[PDB]
Amino acid sequence: KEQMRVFQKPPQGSRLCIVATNVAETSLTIPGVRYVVDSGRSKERKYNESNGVQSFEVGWVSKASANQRSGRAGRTGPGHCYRLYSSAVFEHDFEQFSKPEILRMPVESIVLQMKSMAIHNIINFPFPTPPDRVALSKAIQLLQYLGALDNKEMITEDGKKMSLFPLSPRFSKMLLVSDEKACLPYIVAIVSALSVGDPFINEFELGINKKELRSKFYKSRSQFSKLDKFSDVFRLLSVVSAMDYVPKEQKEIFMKKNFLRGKLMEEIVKLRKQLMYIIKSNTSKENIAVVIRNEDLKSDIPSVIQIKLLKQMICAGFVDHVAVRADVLFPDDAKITNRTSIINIPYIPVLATRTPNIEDCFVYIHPTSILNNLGEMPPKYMLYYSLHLGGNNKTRMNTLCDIASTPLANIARKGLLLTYSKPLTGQGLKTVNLSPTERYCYVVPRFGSTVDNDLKIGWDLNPIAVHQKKQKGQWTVIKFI
Amino acid sequence: VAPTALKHESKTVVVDDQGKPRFTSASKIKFESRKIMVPPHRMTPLRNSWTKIYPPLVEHLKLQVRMNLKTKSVELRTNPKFTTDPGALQKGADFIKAFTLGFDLDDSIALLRLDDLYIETFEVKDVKTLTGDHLSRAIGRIAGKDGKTKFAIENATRTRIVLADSKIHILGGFTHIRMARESVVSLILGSPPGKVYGNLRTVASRLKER
Amino acid sequence: QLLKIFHLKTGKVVRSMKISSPSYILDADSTSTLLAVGGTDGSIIVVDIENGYITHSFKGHGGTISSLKFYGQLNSKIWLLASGDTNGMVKVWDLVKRKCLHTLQEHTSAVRGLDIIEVPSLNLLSGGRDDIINLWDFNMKKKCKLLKTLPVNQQVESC
Amino acid sequence: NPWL
Amino acid sequence: RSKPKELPFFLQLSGEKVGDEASVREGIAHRRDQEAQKKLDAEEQMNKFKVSHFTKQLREGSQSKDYSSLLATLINFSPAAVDLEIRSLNSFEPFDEIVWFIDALTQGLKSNKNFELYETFMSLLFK
Amino acid sequence: SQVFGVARIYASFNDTFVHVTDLSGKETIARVTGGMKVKADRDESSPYAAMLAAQDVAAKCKEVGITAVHVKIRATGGTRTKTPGPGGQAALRALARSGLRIGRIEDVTPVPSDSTRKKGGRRGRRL
Repeated sequence: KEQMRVFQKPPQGSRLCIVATNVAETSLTIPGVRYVVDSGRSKERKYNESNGVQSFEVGWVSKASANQRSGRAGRTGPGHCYRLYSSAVFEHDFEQFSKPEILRMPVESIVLQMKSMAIHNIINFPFPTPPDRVALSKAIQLLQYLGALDNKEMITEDGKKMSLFPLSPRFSKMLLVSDEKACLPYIVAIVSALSVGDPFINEFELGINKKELRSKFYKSRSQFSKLDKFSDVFRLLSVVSAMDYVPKEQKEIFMKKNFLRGKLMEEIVKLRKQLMYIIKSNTSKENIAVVIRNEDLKSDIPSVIQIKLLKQMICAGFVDHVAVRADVLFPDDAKITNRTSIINIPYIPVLATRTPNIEDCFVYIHPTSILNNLGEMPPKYMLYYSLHLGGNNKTRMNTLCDIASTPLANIARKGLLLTYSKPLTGQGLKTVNLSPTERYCYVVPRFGSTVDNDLKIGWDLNPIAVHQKKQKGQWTVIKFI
Repeated sequence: VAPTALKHESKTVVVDDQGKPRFTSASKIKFESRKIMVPPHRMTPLRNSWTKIYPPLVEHLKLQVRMNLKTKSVELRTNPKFTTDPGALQKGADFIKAFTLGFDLDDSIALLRLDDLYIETFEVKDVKTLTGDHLSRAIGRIAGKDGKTKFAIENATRTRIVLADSKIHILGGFTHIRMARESVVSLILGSPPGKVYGNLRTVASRLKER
Repeated sequence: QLLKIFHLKTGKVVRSMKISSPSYILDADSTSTLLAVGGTDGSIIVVDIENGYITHSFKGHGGTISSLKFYGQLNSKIWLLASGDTNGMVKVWDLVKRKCLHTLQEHTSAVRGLDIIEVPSLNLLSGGRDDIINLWDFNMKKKCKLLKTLPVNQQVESC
Repeated sequence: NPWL
Repeated sequence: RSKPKELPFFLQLSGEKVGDEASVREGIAHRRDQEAQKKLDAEEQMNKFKVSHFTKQLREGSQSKDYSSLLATLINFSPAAVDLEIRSLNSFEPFDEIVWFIDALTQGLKSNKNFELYETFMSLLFK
Repeated sequence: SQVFGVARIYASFNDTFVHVTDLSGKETIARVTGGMKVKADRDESSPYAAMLAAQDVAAKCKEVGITAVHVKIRATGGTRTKTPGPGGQAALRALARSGLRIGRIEDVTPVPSDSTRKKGGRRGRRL
C-alpha cells in the first residue's frame, strides 16, 4: 500500500520527494522526477574468497548503475543529478559494470539453491555465466560432506534447512546442529568472530618476537587460554564472551591491555545479534515474531561437557578440513622425537592426494596458535579452517580445536567421508542380530579415502559399538552404542 | 618385577505478509479431608494394629494420615503436592471404615488393593423379628459350633463376616456378598446349618467352574 | 478440555492442546489466525491457529467467561481483545502490550454480546442478559467513558 | 569475571 | 538346532471374578513390551563386552586374473569360516566381489580338483 | 469461586438413584438412576449401573457450573434396612473419581422411632 502512495500523485502546494534503493533506479519508473540525488552506495551480496564468508555490505555501485541513476531525472524533461561523490572516486573506485551475482557467491551455495529446486543436472546445466566444471564438482562434494546432499545427489533434510539459511553452507551447518544443551550462544560467537575476522594482534605484528611488554602480551594470551589447552577457536570465544561484560567506559582500557582491535570487536557484537535472529527465526516456531535481547547473548563459561560438544559442532562444519599427525599414519616417514618443536611436527589432510614423496603433503602448525606454547606432544587429529602457503619453509595451519576418535566418526556419520568395515568377529565380538535387516555389532570406521582408493589418503578410526539397519541391501548405521 | 617372571513474553507484535497477527508464545489434585470416628471397642485393635495401618496409606496411596485422640477419630487428608490418584482419599476412608466395623486389618487391606469391594450390612430384625432366646440362638446358628458355619460361608463365597451381636457386615464383590446374604438369611429363617452347608458346597462348585 | 484444530483442505487434525477448564466460548479474529478460549475458571487463552501455540494467557476474570470479541485490522498494531464474564465485568485486553487496558462493571448480569468499531478512538458495544446495551468510547490511553445505555427490552444473546 |  | 535351550499394591482386576457381572453382561471387557525388553537385553550385551585376508586375496585375484592363491584359502577355512565369508560378500553395484567370486570358482571347476567343495561353494553363494 | 451442590444418592435393593441439586434441594440439576445406564432389570441395582449414572450426572454437574457437592446418602429406611448398599458406595466412589470435590458425607436414611408392621409377617421374608 505504501508504494501505492508514492505512485499516487502529490498534493498541490507540495513537491514530491521519493527516497529508495536501487529498485527505484531500474525496477520501476517514477513519473515527474527532475532531480535525483545519488549516494552511489548500494547493499549487494558479497562473497569473500579468502575466508569464504558470504555477507551483504554497503559499497560503491558500478559506473553503469550510477548512469542509470542519472538518466532517471530526464524522463519527463531536462533534469539534474546530484552525486554525493566526486568524479575522481567515480573514475577510480566505481567499477565499470556490476559483477553477476553468480560470481559473488560460494559455489557450494549456488548448487544448494539449485538443488533446493530439485534440479538433477548441475554439471551440464546451461548457466548464463557457467562456473568452472571443476569448481562445481568440488562444491557438490563439499555439500555431501555437510550432509546437504545424499549419496544420490539429492537434497536431504539438512539440505532443505541448509538452503533456507542465507549464509554460506559451512557456517549454516553448525548453527543448525547447535540447538542442543544451550550451546547456541557460544557457537554463534565463534561464527561472529570467524566471519568478521581475527581480533588478536600477535607478537609479530607487535614486533616483540620491551621485555616487559612481551610478558604482558603473554599474560593476556594466557588469560584467554583457560578454556582449552589444545583449541584456538575457544580463545576467540573468550574475548567475545569477555567483551560483553566490559562496560562502555572500560572498552579502550580493556583493549589496550589485551592487544585487541576495537572496531573489530564492536562489529562482532553486532553480528552476534544479527546471527542469532537468523537462527532463531528458522529454528523456532514463531519464525518472524522472535526478537533478540542482549541477555540471551550473555552466558557463563561452558562446562567441560559443553566444551566437548562445542568441539563436535565446530567439526560438523569442517569435516573435510581435518588433519592428522603423520607418524600415526606413516611411522618413520618423517623423523620425530620429543626434541622436535611443535611447529615442526608434520600433519596430513584427509583428502590430500598421495604424492610419490609424502613430505609434500605435510602441513605444520602456525606459531601464533596456542599449540605452539604447549610443550608436550600435540594431539593426533586436528580441525582447521584452511591452509595457507604463507611461510616459505612450510605450509601453515589455521587450527580450530582438537577432535577425538569417536566424536569425529559420529560427525562424519552424516557425511559421506566416513566408511564402515564389515562386522568384527573375534574375542568378545559377537554380532547381535534382531531381524534379518537389523543387527548390533562392532565395526572399525574408516575416515577419508577408501582402502582401494590410493589416490586420496584415508585412515581408520578406533572400533566402536554401533547399531545398523539394512536398507537397499546396505547396512546403514543408525547410532553408536 | 616378580622373581618368577620370564627371563519473558515480548510486548510487541509482527505483521506477516498476509497481514495477520503473529505474537510471541505466552509464558508456560486439590486438598481434601475425610473424618471417620472409631467406637471405643475397636480402638484397642486400632492402637496395637496402627503400626500396619498408616504405611499402606501414606506410601502407596500418598495420603496424609492422622488420628485425633480428643475426638477419637481418624483423619485422612489429600496432599496436593504428593497425592496423585483422585480416588485415593475415599479409598483410604473406605478401608479404615472396614476395620472400624470389626474387620481384620489384612482383610481390610483388600479394599485398598482392589476397587470393586463393597460393604453390605443388615440386622437380624430386618429378616425376622426374633427376640429373647430366639434371637440369641439365631446368632449361634450363623456362627455355628466354634464359628465353623461362618467360616463355611466365607470360603465358599469369598467374603468375610463379622457377627457384631445382631449386626452383620459382609465384604466382597457384589456377586459374592449377595449370595452370602442369602445363606446367612436362610439360617435366620430357621434352616438348619447342615442343609445350608450342602447348598454352600453347591454354589462353591459353580464359582470354580466360572 | 482438549482444543483440536482441524484443517478443512488437508482434512486432518493439525493441532491438539489441553485447556485448564471447560470452555464454552470460542472466538476467531476476522483475519482468521487467532482463537480466543473462554473457560469457566475466568482464564483466557489465545492460540495461533496456523501455528498452534498459546500466544496470550490472560487470567483476570473471576466469573465464567460469557463473551469474547477480537478487534483488529490487517496491517495494524491496534489489535485488542474484549472479554466479558458472567459477573457483568468487561475487560479490554491489549495483545500488543499484553495487559488489561480497561475495566468496566456497569453490567450486572452476564455479558453475552461484545463488539468494537473504530471511530474515524474506539467504541465498544457491550450487551448482557440484563436487557441493557452500553456504548463505551476509549483509546490506547487511560480514557474509557460511557456514552449511552439503551434499554433494549430483550435479553441480549448477541449484539 | 570468570572470563577475565 | 545347536542354540541352547532357553505384586502391585494397586492390583488391577475387573469383571465377573470381582463380582461385577453387570460389566460382563453389558459387554465392556504386552508383546511390544517384550520386544522393548529384547532390545534392552541386546543393549546390555554390547556394554557387557567392551573390546580381512579373504577379501584381500579376492581383489588381488581379479587384478592378476589368478584366484589360485584365493582358492587355497577357501579349502583351508573351517565351515564356520566359510559361510561368514560367502555371506559377507558385498551386494551393491557394480557387484565386483560377486562377479569375482564366480570367476574364482569358475577357475576352480576347470582345475577338475576338489570338485565337491567348489560345487557347494556356489550353493551358499546362491543361498 | 467454588459453587456447592448437594448430591442426594438413594440406593435401593433394586435400583440406585443419583440426584444432584442446589443447596436448598428444591431445584433439580440432574437425576440419573440405575435403570438409565443398563439394559436388564436384574442389573439396575448393580454397582456398575451406579458408576455409569454417577459419571453421567458428574458430566452434567460440571456442564451447569457446579464444581463441589455435599453427599447425603440414604437407604430405603422406614420398616426396611437402614444401611446404604454397595451401589451407593460405588456411586460415591464414582463422584470422587469424577473429580468433583466432595464437601461432606452424611447418612440420612429414614429411621422410624416407631414403625408400622413389615411386609414379611410373622414367619419372615427374604427367603
